[PDB]
This record gives sequence, structure tokens and C-alpha cells, in this order.
Amino acid sequence: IVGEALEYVNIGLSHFLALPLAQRISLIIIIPFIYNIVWQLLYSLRKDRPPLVFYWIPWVGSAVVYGMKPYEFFEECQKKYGDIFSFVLLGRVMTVYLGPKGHEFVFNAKLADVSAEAAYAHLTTPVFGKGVIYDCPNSRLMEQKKFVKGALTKEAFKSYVPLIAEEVYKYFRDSKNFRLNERTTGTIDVMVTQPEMTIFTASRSLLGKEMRAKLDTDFAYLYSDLDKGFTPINFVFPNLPLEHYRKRDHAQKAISGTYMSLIKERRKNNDIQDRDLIDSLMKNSTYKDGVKMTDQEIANLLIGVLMGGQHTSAAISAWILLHLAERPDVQQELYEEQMRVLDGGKKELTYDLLQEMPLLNQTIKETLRMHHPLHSLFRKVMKDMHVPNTSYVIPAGYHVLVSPGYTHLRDEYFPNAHQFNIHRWNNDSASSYSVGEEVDYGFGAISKGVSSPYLPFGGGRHRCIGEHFAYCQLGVLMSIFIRTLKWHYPEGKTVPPPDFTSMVTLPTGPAKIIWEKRNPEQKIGGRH
Ligand code: HEM
Ligand SMILES: OC(Cn1cncn1)(Cn1cncn1)c1ccc(F)cc1F
Repeated sequence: IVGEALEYVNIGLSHFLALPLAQRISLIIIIPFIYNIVWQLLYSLRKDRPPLVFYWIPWVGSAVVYGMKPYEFFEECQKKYGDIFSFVLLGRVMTVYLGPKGHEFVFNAKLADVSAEAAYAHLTTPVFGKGVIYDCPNSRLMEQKKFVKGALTKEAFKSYVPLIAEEVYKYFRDSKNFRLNERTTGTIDVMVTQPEMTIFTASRSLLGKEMRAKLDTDFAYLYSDLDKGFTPINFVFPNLPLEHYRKRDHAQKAISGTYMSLIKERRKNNDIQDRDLIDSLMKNSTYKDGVKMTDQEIANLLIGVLMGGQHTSAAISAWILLHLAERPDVQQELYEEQMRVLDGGKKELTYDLLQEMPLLNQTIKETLRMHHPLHSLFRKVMKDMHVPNTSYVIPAGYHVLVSPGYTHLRDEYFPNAHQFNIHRWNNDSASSYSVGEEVDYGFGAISKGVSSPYLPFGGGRHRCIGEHFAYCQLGVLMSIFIRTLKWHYPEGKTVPPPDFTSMVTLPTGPAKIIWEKRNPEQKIGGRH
């Protein structure tokens, strides 16, 4: 008889509940540890699942090693398992597909298979505001991107270039980090200067003179507050009721309120031209179904676009300065190009002349290769996905992770990948180009194939639309840097390792360089 055994289950249960709370919590801690270990061993026996990276701590998973050094994590996993593997990340299962076929599998995934907004809305929506980017169906995002692109034309860039140039010179003249009329040499932290230069140039051109003017006041602190809400922390804790979450929410309201004030002021004055992105969205933000974006949604879209372009661009210009700091040969080569294209500096820089500066553009291109701002891009898996030429199935509820920035740094696709070499792009200085067929998801024709090992701007429906603005901004900025200054490292200093813990792969600061005026007695005009 096992009825007696059934009695002892009950008895055993009663004795369990009567254990000392020392052993009890000890069991509360050890019982999931064992189950988690057991479950993994069972999981590895499945062959319709990609290999899963082993981990000791339940829920946490490989979060530590991935959070701190994701490319080293990927390389070890790649050696062990190949290009497709999964790992647990703070409650989630992430399936990584490394390499060009991984680019295809994720970036060109069917709309019904994966969702970007399901992965990102929790973070971005509190920062940008409601109704836009990832707080809306994909079809709305497609048209929002179309609206923004309408202010990102060649004719717009022709107008932006002198505005951006003005801001760079103003910064050289007025910022305490330079003061070129008073000082001929100095030391700067590029992680201090580049965010400032980036927001000043982007505000002036995209938002206009009024909004740029606000950055000279205490209002600028709000952008810094809003900046704090844009952090990997908010992927896990999007809202816990403490301080920087409040200042974030406050900043969003305060900043969007300022934009709406200008929007409403321009319309009631009929003061709507073709100056900036605000004018453009005011004249062009009606969806195809006839629903118009509200002034709040327009304001929120402005925040998201400026914020995203802020962090990517500021990281890159910082990396460009840092790589050139130990390459006076490259500075010299870029300077000669400036002298030739701008006729010894007597030609005023224009958007057209920027396109005649291949080495400068190649420098941006090579920096984008070595320092892709976003080391990982996510999608939540919505339907079971079969991985082609495998028996692998990625079940709904998983997340897929694609990492073009990892491939950027592989010798197989870029010889001597860890060497900064702008000449690997000789006769290939364009920001990007489709090697064949195109397709339109609602914001213009783009590459249908996403198999390039070089994808600084992603691909597919979620592809970047700011690439030409970024090159314009970076180009003007670096053209002026090169013509005005020489710079180098403090003794014993070199290019710093990336900080993979922030939203973008910015350099580990403080990252200091020493600048010197090429023309010590050159003065920058204007009142101050
Ligand atoms: C060096 C500068 C930049 C780089 C490397 C970069 C990179 C990227 C990448 C990789 C994506 C794809 C994201 C994904 O697939 O989840 C993306 C998307 C996007 N970016 Fe950029 N970006 C840059 C600058 C900018 C600028 C200046 C703007 C706007 C003025 C901008 C606006 C956008 C927008 C609207 C998307 C669409 C996201 C989506 O559809 O889900 N970016 N960018
Ligand atoms: O793709 C981002 C969001 N993101 C994803 N991983 C980290 N941040 C970044 N970004 C890309 N280009 C510029 N910023 C984005 C996309 C659109 C957008 F409006 C804001 C925004 F942050």
C-alpha cells in the first residue's frame, strides 16, 4: 500500500511549514537555484531551440557580462555556439543572431513576426511623450518618419550648413572650453564639449532661433533632466517613484509645452515658413487616413527626434576627435583636403562643397564602423519564427537581438578591424548605399536587402532617417575643427574604451584632448 506514502507527503508538507525561518528562507533561496539549473539542462536537449548560455542566478541571467562588455560576450558565445544563441537578461530571453544573415533575420523580419515598439515603448514613451515613435501602431511611425524626412531635404541642408557653422564658431568664441579670441591652447573633455556643440547645432537648425535662444538659459537644465530618463535602467524600472523620474516627467511637459507655445504662436500669427522642422511638421503632419497630429504629438515627435540624434551624433563627434588626437597624419591629410576644396579657406563652406570632401566623409564613415552608437537593437518576438536552414524555432515572447556593430569589428568583413583606417573607404565615401533592389515602407525607397556587414543606420522598416542630417552636422563641425585647430592627447593618454552601459557607446570619460589654434592670431567676429 502507498496510501501510507500519501500520508507522508501530507506529513512532510506540515513539517516543511514548521521549519525554522532560518532554514525556510534558505529553501526559498535554494529551491529556485536548483530548479533553474535543472531546467537549463533539460532545455539543452531540445533541438528546436538555439543553444542557451548557461547562468547561475535565476532571472538575472547573463546581464552582468552582457551589460558591461557585450561584444566580448558575443565573441565568446560565437566561439562556443556559432552565430545563433540565446541568453537570459533580467527576466527576458534574448536570441542573438550574429552576422549579415542575422541582420536579415531581424531587420527584414515580417511585421507580424516581431515588434520594435513592444521592445522600446516602455523606455522612450516616458521620455518623448505619448502618441509618437513607439507609443503608436507601426503604421503611424512610418508616416511620422515620412513627416520628419520632409524637413530633411537637400535644400534644407543647404540652409542648415551656414546655421550650423555659425553655432560652431560661436561655441569656439564664447564657450569657456575654448575662448579662441583669448586663448591659443587649452585642454577639453570631449564628453563635455561635444554634447553641448551637438545640442546647439541641432537646435538652431532643426528647431530654429527661438528654441536655440532658450538653451542659453536655465531652460537648458530641463534637457539635462530629460537626458537622465534616457537610460538602460528604464528598460527594467521605467517608473519607480523617485526623483530623477519626476524631473524627467517634468522636463517632458515643460519642453513639449515650450514647443507647443511656439507652434500655437506661429499659427495664430500665420508665421509658418520653411525655416525648420517645426514649420515643416506644422504644414505636414496629417496621416493618410486624414487624422492630424495634435500640437502635443508634434511637440513629442520633436523631442524624440532631437533626443535620438543628440546622443548618436555627440558620441560620434567625440570618437572622431579622440581617434584623430593620436593621428596627426590624418589631421594633416584632412587639412589639405579642406584647403583644396575651399580654396585655402576663402570659399564659404556649403552643403555642395561638403560632398566634395571624401576623406572627411570617410573619417565619419570609419568612426561609425568602429563605434556604432547602438551595440544592440531589439525586437520582441510576436509569432513563432522558424530560423531558415536550421531546425531552430524562436517562440513568441522571446526577444531577438541584432548587432551590426559587432560585425563592424570582425576581421573577416573588415581586414584589421580594430585599426582606424579611413582609407579602407577609398572610392566609397557615401554614408550608405543600396547594392540592389529597393522597397518603401512609407517613408521613402530604401534598400530591400539588409545583408551588408556595414549597417550603422540599421535597415528595414525601422531604418534611420537622420543619416544625412548626421553627416551634414558632423561634416560642418569637423570641417571647422580641422581648419581651426590641431589637437593631441595628454602624455600617456590614448583612445579610451567604450562605455557599453549607457544608451549609446560613448567613450569612457573623462576623455581629454589638448587643442591648439592653427592661427593663434585669428579672431572670431560678432558681439558677445
Ligand atoms: C551617427 C548618427 C546616427 C546613427 C548611427 C543612427 C543609428 C540608427 C539606427 C541603427 C537605427 C535603427 C534602430 C532600430 O532598428 O531599432 C536608427 C533609427 C532611427 N533614427 Fe537614427 N541614427 C543616427 C542619427 C539620427 C538622427 C540625426 C536622427 C533625426 C534627426 C535620427 C532619427 C532616427 C529615427 C526617426 C529612426 C527610426 C526608428 C524606428 O523606426 O523604429 N537618427 N538610427
Ligand atoms: O533608435 C533610437 C532608440 N534606441 C534604441 N536603442 C537605443 N536607443 C536611438 N536612435 C537612433 N537614431 C537616433 N537615436 C531612437 C529612434 C528614433 C527616435 F526618434 C529616437 C530614438 F532614441
